[PDB]
Amino acid sequence: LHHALIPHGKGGRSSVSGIVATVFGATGFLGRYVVNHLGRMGSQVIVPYRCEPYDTMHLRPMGDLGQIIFMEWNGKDKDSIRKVVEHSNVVINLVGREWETKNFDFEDVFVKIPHAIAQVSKEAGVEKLIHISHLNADIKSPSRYLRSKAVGEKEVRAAFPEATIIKPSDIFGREDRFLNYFASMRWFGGVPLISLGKETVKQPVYIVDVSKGIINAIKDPDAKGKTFAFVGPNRYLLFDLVQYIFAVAYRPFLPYPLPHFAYRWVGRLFEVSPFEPWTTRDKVERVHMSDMTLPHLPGLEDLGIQATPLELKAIEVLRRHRTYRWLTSEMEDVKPAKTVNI
Amino acid sequence: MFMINILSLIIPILLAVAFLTLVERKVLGYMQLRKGPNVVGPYGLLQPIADALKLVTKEPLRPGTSSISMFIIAPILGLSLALTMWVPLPMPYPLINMNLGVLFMLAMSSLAVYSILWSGWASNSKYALIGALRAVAQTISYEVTLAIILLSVLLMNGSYTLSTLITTQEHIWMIFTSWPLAMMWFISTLAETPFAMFFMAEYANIIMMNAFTAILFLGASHDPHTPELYTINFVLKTLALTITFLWIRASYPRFRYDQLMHLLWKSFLPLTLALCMWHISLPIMTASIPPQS
Ligand SMILES: CCCCCCCCCCCCCCCCCC(=O)OC[C@H](COP(=O)([O-])OCC[N+](C)(C)C)OC(=O)CCCCCCCCCCCCCCCCC
Ligand SMILES: NC(=O)C1=CN([C@@H]2O[C@H](COP(=O)(O)OP(=O)(O)OC[C@H]3O[C@@H](n4cnc5c(N)ncnc54)[C@H](OP(=O)(O)O)[C@@H]3O)[C@@H](O)[C@H]2O)C=CC1
Repeated sequence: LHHALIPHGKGGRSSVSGIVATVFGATGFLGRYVVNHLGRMGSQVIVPYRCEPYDTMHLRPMGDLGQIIFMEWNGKDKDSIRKVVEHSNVVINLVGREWETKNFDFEDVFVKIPHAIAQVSKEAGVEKLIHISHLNADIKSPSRYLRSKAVGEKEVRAAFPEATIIKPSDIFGREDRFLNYFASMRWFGGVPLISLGKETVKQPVYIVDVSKGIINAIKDPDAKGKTFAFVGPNRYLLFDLVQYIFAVAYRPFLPYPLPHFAYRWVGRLFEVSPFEPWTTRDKVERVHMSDMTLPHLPGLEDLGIQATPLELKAIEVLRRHRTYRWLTSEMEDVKPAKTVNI
Repeated sequence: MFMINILSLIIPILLAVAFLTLVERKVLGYMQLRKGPNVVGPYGLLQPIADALKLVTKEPLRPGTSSISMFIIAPILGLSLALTMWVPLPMPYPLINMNLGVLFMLAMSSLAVYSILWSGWASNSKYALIGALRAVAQTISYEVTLAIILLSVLLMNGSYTLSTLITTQEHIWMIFTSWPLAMMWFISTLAETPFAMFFMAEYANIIMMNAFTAILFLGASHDPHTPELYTINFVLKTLALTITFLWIRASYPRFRYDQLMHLLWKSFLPLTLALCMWHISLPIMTASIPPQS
């Protein structure tokens, strides 16, 4: 290895770990947690931030001085990509847009960009790549999310044969856009879950295991080429979770079997707002699509990471949702949500 | 066009509420060897615009343990009140010449205590609870001195019709007959007076209190033909009072609560009663009872 890359120190902030990460899109739900874990043992992060530095300012206090090197880039510029990963041991990609935008179509964020970084980073001389792909993604899905991620996943794997692909099932956390999303029904009237939601099962995973997997995938040599599926330790019918998290929030559970065709139009009506849409037609059916349990794909336990159940790692994110009426409460209280356990 | 007259009052008062703040900071500034806002625009002329649009762009954080319903209607009342008592002022000719204008002014200005009381309760914090409790008791203590002063003042006026005040004063400022009450009245006005609103609510109260004190004690001559004479005199008098109102803002250590109640109930209330007794018999004493009609 390069002379100024040998791991040193006991893993502190001012200890050179050796990994030279270039995390893409760190200003997100998962990017903050991974860049923290990469900053927690002393890896010089080279993130191209693109938004205002103010929104990227909160990433400063998770690394030693002169470690988190903010860089300017453009998504539609190859030269922008080339500069940031010119000298990097690894490159980590999380470019993802949950809703549909005018400037970026859904395939722009999942077909062009994920492959647009693999070949140039290989051209620059990288050694690794941890581009992630949603586990639920399917080529013939009715959601643009699952189609676009699948077709981009093969391109990045083909362009970079050693590109480890992570398959997160449902990364729940503080602002995971599921738990708060499920909490968001309180203002939006009756929960418009279709057919009362008795026909869809999800397997969610607590986010920091996934980031722990990413760093583990970085230091594990076997990760190159392989594809990892990241799922939690228990799965739930979505009617349980909505009743569950409403009970953890102690809010009045108010389910309503709204017809599928109604929510289809309503989803795009939510998108009419020019700013960040609350709900997208791509997510209307993405929720109602269940999870697969492909066994041949190695998981967290094979990678050396135990998966925390959602029940235990819920009170952290949940406390924001509950008002004073049960703010002082603690864990338990809500029933242990019944798992179907594959 | 009567609606246009309302906007011809509410907005400029709203701007008047906006624009004496730069007066405050620069008066308070130049008082302490300082300069006040003078770098943003000429002499801080654009400083009020420099803060207001910033405030409306700031996200209004809401406490987790806050009742939203009360947290948003308390400013609704606070602004609604602060821009309502401007309507019966006998400024040239009042918008509303209510025959009981003084009573209406008192009942609706005494209603401001609900806004601060609700704000402390809705906020639901140890600081907010006591601060609301302290503010309201300080306030609810001081209408009894307010009401008696105004009542005893109006014996020599003739009625509660605010327009009649001009006819009563005419010859001399009414302070010369009740100057012990003027200091009695002026001091009481100091203590009686989302977060973006609360600037506006109490602040219009500050100017209107001085506008109310202006017509009450330092009247002017309203020529029937030319009304501009009363306009200039009314504005000039209420400006001098307000400058004095901020003159004392940075000239005394602030009152403490036990003295604040002690000052009224033991050194302000009993003397207010005597003056009221003096001004209830004196119109009878000299056969100078005034005409109501
Ligand atoms: C024939 C004549 C008939 C009428 C005669 C009337 C009686 C004779 C005159 C009496 C004194 C004058 C009238 C009352 C004045 C107040 C009396 C009082 O309690 O004083 C002591 C009071 C209390 O003083 P104290 O608390 O130190 O002592 C009181 C007595 N013990 C100790 C027993 C409690 O003084 C104050 O409250 C101090 C002022 C408080 C407010 C702070 C700001 C002051 C700003 C002053 C400048 C601006 C003035 C503006 C005036 C209006 C302009 C439009
Ligand atoms: N609930 C979820 O978030 C789920 C996410 N995933 C996938 O996992 C990853 C999660 O990443 P995370 O950071 O948490 O996601 P976020 O949506 O929270 O943030 C995405 C990040 O990527 C940037 N970004 C996205 N699209 C573009 C684009 N077209 N051009 C430039 N920058 C872009 C964002 O910039 P900016 O901050 O300005 O928007 C931000 O930095 C993504 O691959 C996502 O699709 C999978 C399942 C669920």
